[PDB]
Amino acid sequence: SLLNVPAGKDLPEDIYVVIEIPANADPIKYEIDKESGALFVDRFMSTAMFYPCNYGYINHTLSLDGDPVDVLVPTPYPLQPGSVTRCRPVGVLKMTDEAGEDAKLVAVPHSKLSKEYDHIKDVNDLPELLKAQIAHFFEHYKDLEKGKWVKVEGWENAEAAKAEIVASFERAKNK
Amino acid sequence: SLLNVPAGKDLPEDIYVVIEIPANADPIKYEIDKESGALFVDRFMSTAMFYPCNYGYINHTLSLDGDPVDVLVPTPYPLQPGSVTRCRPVGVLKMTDEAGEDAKLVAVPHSKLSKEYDHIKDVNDLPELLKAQIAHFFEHYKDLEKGKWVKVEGWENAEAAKAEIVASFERAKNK
Amino acid sequence: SLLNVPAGKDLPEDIYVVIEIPANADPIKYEIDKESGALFVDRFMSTAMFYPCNYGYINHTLSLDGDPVDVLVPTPYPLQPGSVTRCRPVGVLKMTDEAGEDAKLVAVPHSKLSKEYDHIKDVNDLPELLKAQIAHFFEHYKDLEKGKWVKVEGWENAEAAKAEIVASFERAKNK
Amino acid sequence: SLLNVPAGKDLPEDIYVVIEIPANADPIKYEIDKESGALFVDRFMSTAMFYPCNYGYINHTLSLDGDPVDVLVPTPYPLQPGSVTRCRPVGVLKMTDEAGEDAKLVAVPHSKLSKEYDHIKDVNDLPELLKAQIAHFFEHYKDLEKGKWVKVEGWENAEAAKAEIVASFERA
Amino acid sequence: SLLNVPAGKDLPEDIYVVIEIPANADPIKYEIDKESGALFVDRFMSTAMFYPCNYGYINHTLSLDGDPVDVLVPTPYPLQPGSVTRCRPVGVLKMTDEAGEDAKLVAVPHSKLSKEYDHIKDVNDLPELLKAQIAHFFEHYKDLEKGKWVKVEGWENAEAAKAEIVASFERA
Amino acid sequence: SLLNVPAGKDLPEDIYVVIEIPANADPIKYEIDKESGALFVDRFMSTAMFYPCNYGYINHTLSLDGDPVDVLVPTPYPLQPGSVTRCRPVGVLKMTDEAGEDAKLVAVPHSKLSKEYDHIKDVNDLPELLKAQIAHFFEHYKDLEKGKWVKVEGWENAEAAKAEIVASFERA
Ligand SMILES: [Zn+2]
Ligand SMILES: [Zn+2]
Ligand SMILES: [Zn+2]
Ligand SMILES: [Zn+2]
Ligand SMILES: [Zn+2]
Ligand SMILES: [Zn+2]
Repeated sequence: SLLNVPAGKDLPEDIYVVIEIPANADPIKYEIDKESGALFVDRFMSTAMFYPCNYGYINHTLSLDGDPVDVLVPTPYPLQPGSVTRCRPVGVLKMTDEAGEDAKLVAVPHSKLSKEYDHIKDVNDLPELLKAQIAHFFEHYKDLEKGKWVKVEGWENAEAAKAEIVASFERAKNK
Repeated sequence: SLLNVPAGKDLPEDIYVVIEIPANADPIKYEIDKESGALFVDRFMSTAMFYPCNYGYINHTLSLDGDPVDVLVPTPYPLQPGSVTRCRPVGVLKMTDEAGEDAKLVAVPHSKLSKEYDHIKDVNDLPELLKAQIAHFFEHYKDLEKGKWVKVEGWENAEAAKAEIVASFERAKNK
Repeated sequence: SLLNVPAGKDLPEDIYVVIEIPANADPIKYEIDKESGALFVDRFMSTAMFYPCNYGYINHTLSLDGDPVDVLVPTPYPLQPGSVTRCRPVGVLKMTDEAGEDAKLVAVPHSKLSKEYDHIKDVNDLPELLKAQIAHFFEHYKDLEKGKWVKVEGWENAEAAKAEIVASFERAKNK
Repeated sequence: SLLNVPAGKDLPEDIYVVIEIPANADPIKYEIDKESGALFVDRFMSTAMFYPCNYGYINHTLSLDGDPVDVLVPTPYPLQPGSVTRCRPVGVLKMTDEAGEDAKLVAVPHSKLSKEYDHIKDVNDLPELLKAQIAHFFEHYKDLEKGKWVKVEGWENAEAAKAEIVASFERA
Repeated sequence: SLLNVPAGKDLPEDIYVVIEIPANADPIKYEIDKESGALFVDRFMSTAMFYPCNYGYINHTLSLDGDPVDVLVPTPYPLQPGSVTRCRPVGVLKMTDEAGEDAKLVAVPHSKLSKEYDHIKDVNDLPELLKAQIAHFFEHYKDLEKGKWVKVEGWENAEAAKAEIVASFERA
Repeated sequence: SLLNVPAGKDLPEDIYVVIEIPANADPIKYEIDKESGALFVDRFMSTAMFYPCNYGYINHTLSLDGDPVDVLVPTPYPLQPGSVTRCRPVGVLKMTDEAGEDAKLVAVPHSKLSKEYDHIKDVNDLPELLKAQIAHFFEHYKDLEKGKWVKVEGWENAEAAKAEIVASFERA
């Protein structure tokens, strides 16, 4: 059912993000199980931190880590885990962990859901506070997980985010 | 999965309502996507208003607008989006918008879920405050959406609500 | 989708519990519908009580009452109804109601989700307060439901809980 | 501040209830400290129960047990601990406990706050569910506290509640 | 305690707003009782609406209607009723109602609490959505109270808001 | 009201902590204003972190920095800002920051509120997770405030916490 959600109506400008974790929520790290399509509790986060945006993935995408492309979606109110939001990518936070590079895309609600993010075209239009919060969160959220750590390279633009979407959409397509 | 929820055990007295939006919640207007069966964020409501009851639809029904029949369900506590409640229709709020007539049925929890609505047989048994809140909500909730408005005709009885259920159940059945 | 959730990765030490009702929540008694797989509102609980743990079931199990095996899962934060948690059984509360014996297993989050329950190997490792709360809840929660009551026998160990899991997993398997 | 809240505008028909505990809330039993006037955590409730209504007291009253008159107030949404609600008494639940007799008044929001309770004149106009819940709650909430118990004796009417208010206003 | 909160550190550019109602909260209209200083439930709102911002007053001010100056304060998370927020006025919404003229100031968190509102100097720097919501909220929230209404006249600037603060500080 | 809360019933073993911030709550840093006694919004926290325990102070204490003694209190459910909890000190976390040395006491609910913390006699009886979270929280929560930092030095025992309470009680 979540397994049948499209990657988007018009990828990569117009995508759907399947939400796993709300912004500002308790430290329960939910993940959609690939086989069942169900919402699984993956971990109880150990640090006293919360995701600054809603966090989820684009369906029918395959990152180089073997999981779908991760996305953060700011909204005026937290979303329900398992809900799906139509959005437009505007940027991407690049980083490295105990297993190679990682990226966290950022996408904003689509103009048909709200007009309040229309002026966010690219990564520099986003509030600097929000960006600095996101960066800080990912550097530190796994600090108390044994054998796990993260370090942040920096922020890239919407074109780079779209390229990640496309490469991973094409990579999942090709077996 | 929600796609496989019946219209009811004994339509139109005994129906199931698939809940999309809780009573008294943040202004996130969720809708179940017809193809996928998933819970999609349709809009971030622009007015500072909330639904006075839980709001959802009856599955396997086709209104003249092309969507399933909408229903409001009062409960003592807000319900989870994506949950399904067995109820009994008691009434219907008629109205017109930028696209023709619309109706919002009202149904109360079934006696097997709670005895507290048993005395609500027809539309005049409902609290007048609740009715006036519902009417006011629908007149005003789209006031700040461009090219959108609503105006309310009035309240009709349980027989009329059941007729809407039946006509739309039969209309979906017939291709 | 919840219908396709396994009983576990390695039953009966390593099981999945499909959550229906969060700990410390409003008195809405949700149940997963067996046919549809959807989350149904079964009852509005009449007593002013809440479940001391999250409450759910193990999929692909058949108790002697005809329903899957019920499980309580303590967590540091309440879980979302419809989510799935990997856990390890440590005990079981035995009791009788208006229809024969019943058991409520207790299982703790699996070590891959959290290290905080690792020291809970068997039923006596659980906080005595929590146990006494669970026992009291089940004795009294149906006190105001007509023709319904419950009485508690006592607590049995992890081996007994695992035997219930196995017997009901094998019972569902065999038509 | 809470120390200076009136017992009421026109006692006993028109009173103020200082709220200590919301309806449907976590099992934290707050109580206003008499000396300071501050909101104290009195207990973490041991049973997995919640108060069916908001719970508090009428200021400037003293019951036989030396504490102010206790009151339950139903509202359409839970109230903030430390807030003060204008209400109209309608009933009283009589009980005994480990310390002896006890009484809990029930009062509904005053007509100037809401019309929704205008029809509740007396104890029997309250919903049967809510009454049954309250009785059950008080019967069982101390079940897991050693040496503490409650036996509910019964309900009494709005005249009975008003009489308690007056008598306890005078006692203070 | 709330009775002893200053009007501000450096009125009218630097003020304190006592909060009565959170943004996005249940429809319970609290109001600080002038005599006691306690948080009273004034009304259960009849329309299914919520305040777009936190709402409260500046202490030691008196408006022509005999009540203190009312203020809306946007914050990134809702504030607790009875809490006090240091802010900077930026605007005012002018309206009339069943009692006559009314004005609601808007003030943003002071730079020492957050940098997020530094760029809001004047009424037109506020988001157009939020302004439209506030106006709509005040236009309609009393629609289901008999004999009560509001017509919004318009917005005025930060100088206008400051002038109201000063004048009302003096009136008290 | 909060100004008149005792330091404790039997300091330093039996104290009262005035709560400013709940465990697991939105990133709003409230602080009781010393002059008024009212709950002020001191800051909107910039990092996406939450306090692992409820946080507050002991009234009628003064630390070397001129502010009252700070205390963390774990509870099974979060407490209301402005509420007062009877607890028993067990430990203290020592740190330094942009202003110099700092210390945060840890105290657990008193046995009359709950038996759940009776077994916690001293710093090492606290759960290792909670201790690690607290340390991490204080290490990082000011990471996005310019010119503000914390380096955690270490934990000290229940005797050390009691000594701080006494010394700071005397300083006031
Ligand atoms: Zn939260
Ligand atoms: Zn709400
Ligand atoms: Zn709850
Ligand atoms: Zn609650
Ligand atoms: Zn809300
Ligand atoms: Zn929280």
